[PDB]
Parts: sequence; C-alpha cells; structure tokens
Amino acid sequence: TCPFYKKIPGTGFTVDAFQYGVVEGCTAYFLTHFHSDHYAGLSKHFTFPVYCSEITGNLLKNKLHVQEQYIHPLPLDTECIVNGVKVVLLDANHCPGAVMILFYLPNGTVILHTGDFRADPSMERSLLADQKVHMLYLDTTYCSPEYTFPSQQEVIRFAINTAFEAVTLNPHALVVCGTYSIGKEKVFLAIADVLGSKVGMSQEKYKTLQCLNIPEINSLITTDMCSSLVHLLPMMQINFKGLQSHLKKCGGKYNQILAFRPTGWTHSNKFTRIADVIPQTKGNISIYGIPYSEHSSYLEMKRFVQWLKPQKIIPTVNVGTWKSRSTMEKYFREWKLEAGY
Ligand SMILES: O=c1[nH]c2cnc3ccc(Cl)cc3c2[nH]c1=O
Ligand code: NI
Repeated sequence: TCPFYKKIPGTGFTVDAFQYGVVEGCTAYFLTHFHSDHYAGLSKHFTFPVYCSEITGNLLKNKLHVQEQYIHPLPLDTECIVNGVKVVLLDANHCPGAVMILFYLPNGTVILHTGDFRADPSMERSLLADQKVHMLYLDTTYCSPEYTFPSQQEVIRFAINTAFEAVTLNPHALVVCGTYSIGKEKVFLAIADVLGSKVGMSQEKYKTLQCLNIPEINSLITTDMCSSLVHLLPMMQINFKGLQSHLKKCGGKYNQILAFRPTGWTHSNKFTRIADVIPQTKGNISIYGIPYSEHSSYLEMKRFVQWLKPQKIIPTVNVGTWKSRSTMEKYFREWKLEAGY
C-alpha cells in the first residue's frame, strides 16, 4: 500500500507511487524522474494521468510505452494548474528530466517535494526565492556528515585528464564507462569529447539517450562500436572478467582497457581526495571508481534546508530504520537551531 511520505495532503496527488495498484483518491500521479525505484509499476496499461517533465515524458512513452493521452508533460519554472492546484516543476540537478515539485495547496500550505536531487546554491534563485515552504519532502540519501564527495566538475576534470593521458600514451587503449540507468551522462560524454570519439553503446541505451533532449546527441553517441573508442557497458560488466571478455570482442583493435565506474559515495572518500584516486589494475585493464554523485552531499543538503527554512521536514530516503530516522531528525533540529528558524 502507498506510504505516507509519497502522499501530498490536501490534494489528490501522489509522488513516485506507481507500484501500489490504484491508490485510493489519487486523481493524478506525479513522477519526479525516470529511475527504476520511482517509476516502478508504470507500463502501457496505466490509465491514469501522469504529470512529469518533458524528458521524463519522452522516456515513459518510448521506454515504458505509456500511451500519450495519459502523459502530461509540464514545462519547468512555470506555474501550472493541475486538477485545481497550482504546481511548479523545478530542476532537481539529479538525472536528465528530474524535477522537484512545488505544491500550492488551496488552504495556503506550500509543499516542496525534492524528488531525488543534488542541492546547489543556484536553487536559491529559483521560484523558491522568498517563497514560504511549510513542508519539505527531502531526499535524505546522504544525510550524515561523513557523506562527503567532490563536485561533479572536479570528478569530470579527473576523468577527462585520466582518459586523455592514457589514450595519448597508448593510442590503442579503449575507454569503457559503466552505466546503471539515466544520469551521470557527463562522465562518458566529456571523455569522448576530449578524445575526439563518439560513445558506442547498445541499441537500448542509444534509444534511452535519444529521449533526453541533450543538444547534439547525434554528435556524441552511436551504436557502431567499431567506430568508437569510448564504450558504454552495464555497470555489472565493469569488472576484470567482464572487461576481459569485452576486449576479446573488439577484434584486436585494442590492447588496453581504461574503465570508469561512476558510483555514489564510497568509504574511500573519507581518506582519498579526487586528485589522488588510483585504479584497480589487473594486467592491461584498470578500473577507476569515481565518486560522481547526483545526490546532495551532507553539506549541500544542510545549506539548502537552512536557506529554505521549512516548518516541517519529511525524509523520503533512509526511512526504514529507527537509527536512521533518529539520526536524521537530530540533524534537522541542529540545522534549525543553528539557522534560527
Ligand atoms: O533513483 C534512485 N534510486 C536509487 C536506488 N538505490 C540506491 C542505492 C544506493 C545509492 Cl547511493 C543510491 C540509490 C538510488 N539513487 C537514485 O537516485
Ligand atoms: Ni534517482
């Protein structure tokens, strides 16, 4: 059954709640982004209105085959009226098409649902500016001070320089990047751009990227693996066995594999800066784990919440254990006491 933190009180709206059958009283289902945990349940048989970004709408229609009559894409940063309620979609700085949702309840209550997001000071100059928010449904994925990682800029700079140096030293090296889902596309796009190559990938992954409204994708992606020296593979294949098997299939065109595993936070980030990251190596294969996060760090999350000054916070991640809930409520009170709201 649909949990409480996916319900918007005072409306007939749910958020990322497609795996609970027909939710009681839901006139419109909002989808924050196209990640499996959040769209779980949608298919060509869904017969209720889905509200989402245009990019998420492209993915629902092409990847899940949802009928167009049930897809309601909304522009970003635009006050829209949905079933008599004013709503705004804001960029969540997560994966392509990911949004936060502002709900203007009829009784005057204002609710911000972040979906999944990586907080950034640029959000302090969105439509949230000088907007009273009474309730915040917060992506609390990394809501603990030990969760530190670099900016996406620094990680991409490390990936670009690492890939460019390796391929310049060995023109016969292949660069491989692992992928879970949508998101973190900048990793393989920036590597291919510095190497003068297109990104080769499966037809299914190619189809997914064609839905993302990225300007000039036909410039950087392709399904012709032989024409590419930057290949996309499923994240599970980014291991020594999986990469050895892939290299045998390249027809003797390459004698070395440089592989990147885009991860979230890992325990290595407690001791190792991005500049000092080193790979796992076995023979002619090296694997880099790079902390490219599309979720807020603790400090980014704290800064955003202390700026927004919500009257109530409802976590949407790490809600399953009393220890996590107690830990998160303690930090919420700390932020409130320090900031003074
Ligand atoms: O949509 C999303 N789903 C999920 C699901 N499981 C996860 C497990 C671990 C970490 Cl670090 C991130 C996760 C995640 N992040 C997303 O953005
Ligand atoms: Ni997500």
